[PDB]
Amino acid sequence: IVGGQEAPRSKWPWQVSLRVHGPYWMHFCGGSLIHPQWVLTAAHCVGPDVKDLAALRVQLREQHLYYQDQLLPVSRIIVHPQFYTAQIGADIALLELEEPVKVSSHVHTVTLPPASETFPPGMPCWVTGWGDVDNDERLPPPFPLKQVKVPIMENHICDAKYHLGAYTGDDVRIVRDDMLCAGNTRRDSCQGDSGGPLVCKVNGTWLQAGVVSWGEGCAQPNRPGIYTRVTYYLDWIHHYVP
Amino acid sequence: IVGGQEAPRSKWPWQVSLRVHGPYWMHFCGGSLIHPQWVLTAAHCVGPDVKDLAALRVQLREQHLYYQDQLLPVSRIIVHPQFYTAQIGADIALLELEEPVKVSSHVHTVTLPPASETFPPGMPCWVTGWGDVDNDERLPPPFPLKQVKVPIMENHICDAKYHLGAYTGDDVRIVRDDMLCAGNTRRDSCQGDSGGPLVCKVNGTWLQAGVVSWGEGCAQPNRPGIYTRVTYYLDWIHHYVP
Amino acid sequence: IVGGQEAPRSKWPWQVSLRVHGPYWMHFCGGSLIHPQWVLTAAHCVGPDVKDLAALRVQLREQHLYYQDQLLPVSRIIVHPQFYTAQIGADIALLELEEPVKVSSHVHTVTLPPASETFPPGMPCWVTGWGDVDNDERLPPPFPLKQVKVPIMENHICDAKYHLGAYTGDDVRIVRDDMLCAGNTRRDSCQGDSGGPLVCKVNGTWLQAGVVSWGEGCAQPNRPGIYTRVTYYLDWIHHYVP
Amino acid sequence: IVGGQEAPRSKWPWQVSLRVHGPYWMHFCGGSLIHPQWVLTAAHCVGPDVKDLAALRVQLREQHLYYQDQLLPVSRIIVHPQFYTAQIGADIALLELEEPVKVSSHVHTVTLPPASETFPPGMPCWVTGWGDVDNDERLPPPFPLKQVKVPIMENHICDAKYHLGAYTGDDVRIVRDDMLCAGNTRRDSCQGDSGGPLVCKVNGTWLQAGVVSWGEGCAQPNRPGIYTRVTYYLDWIHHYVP
Ligand SMILES: NCc1ccc2c(c1)C1(CCN(C(=O)/C=C/c3ccccc3)CC1)CO2
Ligand SMILES: NCc1ccc2c(c1)C1(CCN(C(=O)/C=C/c3ccccc3)CC1)CO2
Ligand SMILES: NCc1ccc2c(c1)C1(CCN(C(=O)/C=C/c3ccccc3)CC1)CO2
Ligand SMILES: NCc1ccc2c(c1)C1(CCN(C(=O)/C=C/c3ccccc3)CC1)CO2
Repeated sequence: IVGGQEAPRSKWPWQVSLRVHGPYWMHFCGGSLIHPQWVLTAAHCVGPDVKDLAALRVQLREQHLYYQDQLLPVSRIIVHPQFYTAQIGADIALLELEEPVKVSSHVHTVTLPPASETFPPGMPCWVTGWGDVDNDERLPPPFPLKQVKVPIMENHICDAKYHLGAYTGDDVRIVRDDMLCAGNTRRDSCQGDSGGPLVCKVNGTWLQAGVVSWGEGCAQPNRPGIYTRVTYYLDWIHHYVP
Repeated sequence: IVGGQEAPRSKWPWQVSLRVHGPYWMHFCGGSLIHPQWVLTAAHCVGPDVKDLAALRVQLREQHLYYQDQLLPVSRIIVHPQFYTAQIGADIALLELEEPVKVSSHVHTVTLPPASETFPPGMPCWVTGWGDVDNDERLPPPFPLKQVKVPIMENHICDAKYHLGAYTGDDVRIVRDDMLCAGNTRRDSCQGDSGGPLVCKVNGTWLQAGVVSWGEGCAQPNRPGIYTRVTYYLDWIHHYVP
Repeated sequence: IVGGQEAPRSKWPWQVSLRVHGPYWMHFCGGSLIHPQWVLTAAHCVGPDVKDLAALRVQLREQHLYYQDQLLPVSRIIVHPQFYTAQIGADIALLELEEPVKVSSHVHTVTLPPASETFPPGMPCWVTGWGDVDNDERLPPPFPLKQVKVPIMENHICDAKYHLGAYTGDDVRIVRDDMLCAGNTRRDSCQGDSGGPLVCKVNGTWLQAGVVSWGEGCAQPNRPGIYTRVTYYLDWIHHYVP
Repeated sequence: IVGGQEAPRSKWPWQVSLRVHGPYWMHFCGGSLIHPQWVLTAAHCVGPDVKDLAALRVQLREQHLYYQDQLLPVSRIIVHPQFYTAQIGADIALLELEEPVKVSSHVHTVTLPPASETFPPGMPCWVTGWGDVDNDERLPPPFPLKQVKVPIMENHICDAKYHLGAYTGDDVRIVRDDMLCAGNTRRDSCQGDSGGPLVCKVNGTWLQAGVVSWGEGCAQPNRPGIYTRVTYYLDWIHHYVP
């Protein structure tokens, strides 16, 4: 997370960390609990290449990475069949936990938005995660969960911004309709935040508008952060999550 | 270049080296001389972000990189407007030399293929370059130009192979019509070969079938090297090159 | 620490962590509390180049590095004036805390040996710290404090060990009089443990026999770890420490 | 070499490059031909750990490393028995080539100094090699041999410099009598130059005053380069070299 601050311990009860087996169970991507037995994340964290379930674990909401891990096994990984790269799109995936979660006050699911919610500029949104605090700059121990308020922008503007300082024809789409843009040169998501959630407080309810996906660097001019647009994939999510 | 051997001094008089300004004029990509004043390379080598012509130079065929540099300024960098990533396609670009080359003894142009050439499996094809000799293994000094003979694989077969061991739907095209596949687990191009030529001897003449574009690693099982198919962009090339 | 295991919470109340300013107050060396206002460490941790005191902090015993830091400022650095390198000798230094420490129960001082003490061969002593777990292998987060039991090796025997497979003349002393050997190919201190204590239980009491100083690698054949011999420097220590 | 320039092709005919077996025969240290069959280098290049002769080769003067290699096998490695670290001293060694050289015009031994030659300040002196061009900044391809004129500094004056900004006692000698100092913040040797020749022109003749040994960084304030003083080791050299 670029800019922003360490999260209070009562906020973002839906945030998860994905761990890969190695010299230790290392954080590699974020995710969000959207159902007591299901985690929403980005496909580029787990695909397009199929990997071994046994080597993956999920850690639930934790103020400091690694401090008091309670790692959870995954029974299923479900990656959107349309996914190949983040720029092409469909950067979304689901993890079915071996067992449902004992939902607490410290840990619970985030609400998915109605298909109608567009998240227009002006909505108050936050992105959270344990990723780099800037380009090539790791989150320092003891790895607190971070949050940053980010401005949302309409897709046509974000797409046009990406063509500034680039060879790509203005008529050639860069930011697709299944994506959503947010951030500026001081507030952004970054490497390690991938898969994590962008949430917006709508009518008193925090809704997950997006999934940290990609961008050119972090907090770079005319290169806002790009998220997978959750509303686009409600149909797909509902094939699997009750 | 993975596999193969150091090139004879007489072979591949069209191979060029692209250099970027820094501590030294460092090789970052290959290219081919297709006109005394024009160099053909890959788009991802010089984009999609717009670069300054001053930090760029071109070096014509050398047996050993850096050892007899006569660097050449470039007056125009022309990048295919459809390009954004190598997976999406249109990974091709043109460099106009500030001044025409005088066709030397070890410096000639490569012939572009007629639109009729599909380059079926079984044809004799070489890729050349000064890139990595394997995944994350640099070409050792004194940096001899390498060549390797690579088996051509039909697009549809190559596309289906890229799906092997991936989540990506059989529905979804990975290797596109503007691309071409060649290489196996012992013969391939790699990082630093990008922008370089793939050449096939057809009826007594060497034609440039492809431009080194991308792939999943180098020389990996079921992941042959991917090239920009030159016949697909003849029109665009001819729009600029006499 | 090479080999051994995580230290129980009750043990080694004198162990401290030396921190350098930067992106975060990063641990670079160990040490020991020998008095409520004084920490014993290695000269090479804080020399021979004179350091900025404002860039230094001390952290009393912690089960896990970084989680719950309570960093203490330092008012004086005192480096033995004979120190230039660890191979030459005199690898010992003192840090004066700006304020006396409130001695606790899980933070006590360690007892220094009487002027005569020898610590005979074979005798089992303990070295502790947050250092690397092997050659080029960092202690994984959450960075638990490690301990390991290491056998003392008599100096002359150790010195000969250091001559095996070396050009250095037998009559040239490599392990010196102000040094002490301990460890084997399975149990040793390592980078990051430097400045930390080697302790022995003598007649029911833990005495600090040495300070982690140096060695040829960690736990390599014929190269036990070298510690600075505390008894050699008792007089110097007592000139500053009440 | 820090500062200075590429050497003319006719100069320093005695310069040699030491190579170790790897992906390629990589340069790791310098040295000088002091006899058709003998190379003088630093001990820290080859010791104090005993090394396999079949893993080492010598390259006689080349304008550019690796470019036109003719590697020469070594029959004996002779490391001064007193060597253990460069700061301690006796950083000198001798390599016996498997066979004598065919002393041409491009290759020619350098002359050793008479015992009484002291090399006082003001004397004209150059150091040459293929080492780093600055701290942590490698010599760029195509790796030309560099040269630089270095100011000689009296041991006692040099010693004083080394005490500035250091905790080391004034009475503790850092720069020993078997060492010689030269260079400043613009001109100095550096990593990879070690073992190579420091030559001074005395009464029209070039004499090798020093062997590149060590220093605190390269070209740092108050830290001249330190060399083994050749005069000091004449007797030991002559016990082996006719
Ligand atoms: N702040 C949004 C964001 C969040 C998480 C995250 C990133 C960006 C990455 C930053 C670094 N990366 C790039 O720079 C990609 C360059 C690129 C060049 C050309 C065409 C497309 C893309 C890959 C994405 C790594 O993880
Ligand atoms: N042998 C063909 C080839 C030639 C030159 C060259 C390469 C491959 C690169 C190898 C390393 N790279 C990857 O591994 C890309 C992985 C990838 C994963 C998922 C979807 C798309 C792509 C990027 C391409 C670097 O330059
Ligand atoms: N277990 C003992 C020990 C404890 C802590 C610690 C070390 C060793 C270091 C290990 C790596 N280093 C070396 O290998 C030194 C090689 C050397 C070569 C030639 C002459 C003398 C020495 C430097 C010391 C780093 O910190
Ligand atoms: N220009 C002189 C010179 C020539 C060749 C060469 C060097 C210096 C090295 C530079 C880096 N090094 C150090 O910084 C040593 C630090 C040190 C700290 C404390 C006490 C003694 C020493 C090791 C020597 C590498 O090879």
